[PDB]
Amino acid sequence: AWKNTEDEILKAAVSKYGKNQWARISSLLVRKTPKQCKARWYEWIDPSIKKTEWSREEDEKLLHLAKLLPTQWRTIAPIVGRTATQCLERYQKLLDDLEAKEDMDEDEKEMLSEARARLANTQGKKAKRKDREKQLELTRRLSHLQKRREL
Amino acid sequence: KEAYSVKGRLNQSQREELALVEQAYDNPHEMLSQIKRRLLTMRTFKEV
Amino acid sequence: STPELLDLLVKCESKIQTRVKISLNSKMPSRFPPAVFYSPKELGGLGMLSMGHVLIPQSDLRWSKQTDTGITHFRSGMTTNGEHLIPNLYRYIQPWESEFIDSQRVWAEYAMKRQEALQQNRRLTLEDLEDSWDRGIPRINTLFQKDRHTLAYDKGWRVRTEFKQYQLLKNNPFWWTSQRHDGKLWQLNNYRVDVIQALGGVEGILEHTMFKATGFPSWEGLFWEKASGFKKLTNAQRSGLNQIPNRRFTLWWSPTINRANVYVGFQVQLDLTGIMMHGKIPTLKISLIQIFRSHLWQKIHESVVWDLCQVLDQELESLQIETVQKETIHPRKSYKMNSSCADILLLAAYKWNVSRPSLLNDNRDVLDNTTTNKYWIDVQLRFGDYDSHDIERYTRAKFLDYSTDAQSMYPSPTGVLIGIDLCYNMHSAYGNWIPGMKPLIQQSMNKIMKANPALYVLRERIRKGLQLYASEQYLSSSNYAELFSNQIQLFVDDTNVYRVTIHKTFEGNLTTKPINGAIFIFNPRTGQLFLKVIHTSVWAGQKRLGQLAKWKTAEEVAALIRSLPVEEQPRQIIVTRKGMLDPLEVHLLDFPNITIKGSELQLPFQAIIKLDKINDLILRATEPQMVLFNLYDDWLQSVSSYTAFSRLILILRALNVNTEKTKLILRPDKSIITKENHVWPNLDDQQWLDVEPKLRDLILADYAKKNNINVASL
Amino acid sequence: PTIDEMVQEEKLLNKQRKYGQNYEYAKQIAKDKTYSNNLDYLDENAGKLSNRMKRGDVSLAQISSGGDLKKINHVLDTCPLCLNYETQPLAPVISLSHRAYVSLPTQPELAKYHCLIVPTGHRINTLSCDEDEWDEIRNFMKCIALMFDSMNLGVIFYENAPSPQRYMHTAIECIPVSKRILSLAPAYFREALSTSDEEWSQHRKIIDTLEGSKKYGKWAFRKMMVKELGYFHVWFSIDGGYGHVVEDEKAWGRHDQVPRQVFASMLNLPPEVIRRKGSWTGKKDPREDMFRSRFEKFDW
RNA sequence: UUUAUACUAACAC
RNA sequence: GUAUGUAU
Ligand SMILES: [Zn+2]
Repeated sequence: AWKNTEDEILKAAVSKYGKNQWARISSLLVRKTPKQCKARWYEWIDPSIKKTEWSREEDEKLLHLAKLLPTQWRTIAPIVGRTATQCLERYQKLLDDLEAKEDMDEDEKEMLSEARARLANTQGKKAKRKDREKQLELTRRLSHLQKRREL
Repeated sequence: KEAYSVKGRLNQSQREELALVEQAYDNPHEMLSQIKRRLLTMRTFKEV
Repeated sequence: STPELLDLLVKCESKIQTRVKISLNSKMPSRFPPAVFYSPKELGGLGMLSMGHVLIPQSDLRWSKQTDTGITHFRSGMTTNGEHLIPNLYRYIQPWESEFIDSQRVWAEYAMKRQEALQQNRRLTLEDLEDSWDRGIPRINTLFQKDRHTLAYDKGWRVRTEFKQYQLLKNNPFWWTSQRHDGKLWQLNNYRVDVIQALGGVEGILEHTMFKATGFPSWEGLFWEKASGFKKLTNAQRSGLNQIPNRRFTLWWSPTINRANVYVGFQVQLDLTGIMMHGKIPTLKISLIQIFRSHLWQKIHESVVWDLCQVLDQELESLQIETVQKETIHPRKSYKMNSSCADILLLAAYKWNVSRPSLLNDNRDVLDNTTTNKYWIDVQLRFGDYDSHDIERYTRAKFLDYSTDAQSMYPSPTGVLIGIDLCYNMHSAYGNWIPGMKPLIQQSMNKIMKANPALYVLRERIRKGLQLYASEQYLSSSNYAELFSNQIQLFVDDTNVYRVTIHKTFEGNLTTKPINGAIFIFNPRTGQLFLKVIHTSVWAGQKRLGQLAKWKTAEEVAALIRSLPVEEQPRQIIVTRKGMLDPLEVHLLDFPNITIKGSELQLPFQAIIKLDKINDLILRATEPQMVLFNLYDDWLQSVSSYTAFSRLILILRALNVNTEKTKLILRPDKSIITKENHVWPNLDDQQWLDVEPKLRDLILADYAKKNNINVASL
Repeated sequence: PTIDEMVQEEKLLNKQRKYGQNYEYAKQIAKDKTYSNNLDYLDENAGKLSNRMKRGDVSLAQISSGGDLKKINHVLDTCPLCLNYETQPLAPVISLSHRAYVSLPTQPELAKYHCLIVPTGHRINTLSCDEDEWDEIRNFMKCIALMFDSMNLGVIFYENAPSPQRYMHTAIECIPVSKRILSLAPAYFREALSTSDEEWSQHRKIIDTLEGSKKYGKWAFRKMMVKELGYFHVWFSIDGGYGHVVEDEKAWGRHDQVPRQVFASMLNLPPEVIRRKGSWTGKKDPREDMFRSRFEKFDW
């Protein structure tokens, strides 16, 4: 499916962790799996992809490599530059046709709040348990010092 | 099927496969239809 | 044919044993018993089939067996047999050349039969093919393979499976073949058999195990159970949890593993017990503790000594005993070994000329070899190795030790000691014997062994560990004479309780409704009944009511024994069906003295509802009623009991006989009028002998109708 | 403590098959938290790992029901047959015995006159049935057989209960097959049963009641085979049969196939019939009506 | 009286 | 609910 809600946490996720980790992200997405979470990134979401526009004169050489290789579509992508081999296959599927003719709302809001907790705090178990020890010791004194004034 | 009958534990992708496996058993002609379509059109495949 | 392969196949078979070998104990066994590895799975073995040659040592085939007439020793090696090595694998595999030669012969032989069948114009039969089953490299069994119509369209398979090794990372030894196209290319059947006989038969193996300690009747029909083994456990826990089944295996071979010849170790006694661990073997140390988990050792010693006092007080008049006194037991005497003070002291009124100590069970025993006037009893519990289960030699040493020893403070230098093993469930005594004592302690121990609660607890606790299930004496012709003794008994017949009449729905879907039924408890002395009538309503609005009703009957059978006074309570309850023992023993555990039996008889308690007054009254009965019937009228005035029991059993059978035309023979019998305050008719001694044959003739008619076969031998 | 008291504790456990000394051992490891899996450590603890039997209780209320309440009741509430006053089955049903009945199978269907005997009570393994209830099944067997004897056919029946932990009903199904194809079946199964499961098992593949019936024809199956654990069983005539006990059920077949694949070969059908799916539902007259009228002539 | 969260969990299947 | 530390 892949709706907007998904992608806007994913973009925030990669900024957080790094594109190397993927199963940390697919936990926070719930219904997505680190293969899809990674896969769907290299096709679409990232900045390096060129979503918009396709410039005719640069494009008549993109259908030229198909004459050379025939299939082989992943070696074509780094040359053609537009990448996202899906669209590089779909673009040559445009021009070859023309030549011849002539709960769910609620569950989305839950994951969107859980993600705001993950991004917010990095302290870990040791930070939380060490501060409680300070909080106990400080709170212990305030009762202990009142005993001294009482006496 | 051979792959997973032996193994005591199963993993995500295996869990995923067995459903698609079991779904195919139930109704073949619908799965046949999808196989033929997969050949004709598709040329780019997921990371192996 | 190579040496290089056959000096792996040894070293690698050893590498694998040494895996197991380690996971029981770290100090590494000097030797090990080979039964444990090579014995088939169905006797608690691993099943692992060897290449190379394993010299089974002779000392690991001896085994014992105990009847009440003695203890027979056996030697599988002493007899003139083939040299005792574990059989090789190769000798049960047709070497290729042969197979290849036979295959083309066989498949021609099939081409002969199959074409000559089509020349006859008559299809091929199973009879001819049984000649050649496990032959042909496509084995002919592959023709009868299920998927033959679908595998016909499979093709190029042999390549697939070679390549499959790149598809998934599971190293597959059967790659070169397939089981569906080539069939089983190997048969081991006759390997298993010939391994057993090399290990000393089922007995030779089973000796090594704790089969005897469980005390089941015979191996014949026994059982094994398979368990799996939630919370987040992590790593080190899941390893220990996968090795749960493994723990049992140690228990079942404990007798042959835990001995001096297997572990040249420090023999430390396990605490609170008489056992000895030779190694450390922690998997075994735990599961023995878990069995002797209260103070079970002490309690077995006391439970035996306590149930010797209760036999010797009743029969003291015959032995002419002055006083029977049980000594004060020290708390740790039960499981000490270097010392043992006597538990039961006795005296004699007259005199008692005995005999150099002998053995109990054995036939010929001498009676004039010594002279005394006193004796004592001291029981010794003893957990046996495989290397030492002879109690005869054990006790023998103990007397000769403790008799002449100056430190041991027995009263006289003349007495008796009883040896008892719990691992092999054996017993004997090398003491001073007398006419009267010999047959007493024979009978009394053989009862004690089968009777005691302490030894029954032990045997259940072991089976809890082994998880070894199975499939009092049953009723024979001798048990008929016993059931008409002075002892009160019962015949509980929960056949009746659940029945349904047929209801047809308006639509109407077929449906069932239940008709009140009688909890039939039949006395073998009084000849009365304790019928319980159960209302439909209890049945109503319930689920799984077939099993419920069986529980509901046993609840009210125990409630009837409570209502009966302590004088009139039964001694031995008997049930028709074997399934009834499970629910009934939960209520009768509060009354533990009663012996609950199972039977093999086809007792005729099916024909009871066929009496007309029982149908009329119970159909009318609108509440649960504790009714009391008499199935002997006042026969006791004229006809005796024993004979009348065989009569009404014959007459109850006889209402299932010509179904409802044996009762229809009793209806024109009007002169013999039935009494008004009683059930049966008033048949005289001649009319009993006229009723007997009529019913016996018609009975064997229905056995001829139902079971085909007419009249056979008596 | 006390011996007479201790005997009572042992018999109570005997009925509760789920909890014994293996669960107290397995519980103690999860509870221990610190547990290194060695021989050095397992000895240093020793007593600490066996110690338990304090929390165990319940007595009669536990055993009377058995196999949990929540699990069996959920099975019983859904169970699509079980004949009571309250509940009416989903199967159409033909002839009702006192503790059993004949009914038609699911929609895929193996043969034109394919049927199944079903006990009224929740029996599972047909070895757990009462000897009183079994006698009704025998009269059904002979009449059904004699029905197909006039058709010149004969019948092979079977039952498949690889897992009684699931706690399902057992339906002994009748399969009409010709006599020349019937005589081959002894081979087919004997291959399938030995092949199907891994052959390091203890129980030994194949257990013939056909030879046992010559020793005791009334009950060979009931005597030989065991109820408690898994199992599978075919038979020819009244009291013939081949018998195999199932282990590693995951390997066997969760949806019923090892036998159905053998009939899919022996009888020879398309590869779409092999798997049985669908439901009983109700009021399916046109197919089950043709069987009733035919069956009533031979049926007591 | 209803809903959520955590602690009770040194629970149970 | 211990492994491990804080207070009397
Ligand atoms: Zn049911």
